[PDB]
Amino acid sequence: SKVTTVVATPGQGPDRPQEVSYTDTKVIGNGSFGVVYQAKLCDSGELVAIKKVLQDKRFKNRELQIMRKLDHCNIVRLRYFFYSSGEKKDEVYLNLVLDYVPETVYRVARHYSRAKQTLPVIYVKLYMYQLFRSLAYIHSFGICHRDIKPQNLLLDPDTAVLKLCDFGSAKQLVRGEPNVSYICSRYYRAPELIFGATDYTSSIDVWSAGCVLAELLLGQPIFPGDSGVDQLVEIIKVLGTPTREQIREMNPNYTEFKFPQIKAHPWTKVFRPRTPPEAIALCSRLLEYTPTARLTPLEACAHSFFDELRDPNVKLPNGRDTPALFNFTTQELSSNPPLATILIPPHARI
Amino acid sequence: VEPQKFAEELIHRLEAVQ
Ligand SMILES: CC(C)NC1=N/C(=C\c2ccc3c(c2)OCO3)C(=O)N1C
Repeated sequence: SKVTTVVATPGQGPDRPQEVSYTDTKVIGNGSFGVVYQAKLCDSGELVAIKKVLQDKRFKNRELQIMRKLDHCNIVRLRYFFYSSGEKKDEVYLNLVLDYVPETVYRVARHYSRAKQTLPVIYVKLYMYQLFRSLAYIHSFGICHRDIKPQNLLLDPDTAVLKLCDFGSAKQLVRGEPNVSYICSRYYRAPELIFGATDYTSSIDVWSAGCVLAELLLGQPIFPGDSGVDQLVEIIKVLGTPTREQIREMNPNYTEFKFPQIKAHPWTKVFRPRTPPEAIALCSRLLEYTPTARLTPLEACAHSFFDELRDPNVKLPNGRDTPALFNFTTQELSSNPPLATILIPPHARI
Repeated sequence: VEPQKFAEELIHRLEAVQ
């Protein structure tokens, strides 16, 4: 093959650009955002993913500035970054060198779906836990991902480690400042987002995680629909018609419309009878009309549904040990520090 | 008149699944 060399800037470093060489360049992803390459470093021989996007250069890249602030085991790490050309000459391309992660949660869940099987609860516990852990991290910086979906949840089948990716729709939410409501991926949109609310918080990610948890248990998306109304009908068909104050919490502009009152469908009749009650309990406190009523990511990690993960004798179905789930930092626990009593087992701290 | 139009479509859909 051929070896390419560029002067790339360390993402989490003190801004000291260095030489970086790589080979085995091939495309593993194409989209309207740009192109994603796979590559092997000439130095360590490690595989990386290269997200190549366009840049207006007149203004700073929001995705880059967020990634440079992130260092977490459950968020894909920014190795380096550099600028180059590509298709459509006379423009500057931004290259994000990221940790290469083989699979995604979606593709894995899709396997059991077409195999007519059910994703084992232990994986539902593992994947969801690491997700909230990632959510708890970025929320402490006031950074909202806004595009939480199974496709953006990368997996390493061997170590069973989850790494959140695609911060292209991410934004640091400032209190009392307007926000785009046409954000987020459908099926996983919060009800306030569908109502056009621009005063939404980071709890929209919690709603999305709730959709993911439900989809993993159900084998299919819980709120399908092309349009916003379509999705909202599906939500109402489960949670029931939202009350006036619940509507106020989401978007006050829809407070006085008198929608037909539909009875809520029991959570137990929603999932298969094989479903553990704890999973159902976690889901009900996740999918709430009122944003403030929804659990915080850090609070979700301490749910009883994840008690099996805090067992000393827990093991992966392939024999290997579970990933680091208890290495919480202080910034990570900034939301609610007394939760460490539950989140960190006695056999972990000692 | 965005919320007015949106609400009507929703009410219409909800009256049908009632
Ligand atoms: C699914 C693709 C084409 N979209 C995508 N990949 C991204 C990053 C990535 C990160 C690690 C990877 C990887 C891709 O492919 C394998 O490992 C990203 O931000 N977007 C929007």
